[PDB]
Amino acid sequence: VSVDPFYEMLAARKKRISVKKKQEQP
Repeated sequence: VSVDPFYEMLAARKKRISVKKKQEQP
């Protein structure tokens, strides 16, 4: 059940992309 909400994360690389880290200033 905990892997379900993590599927879109591990599977879709959009996760690390939508990260607030990238939203910050370089």
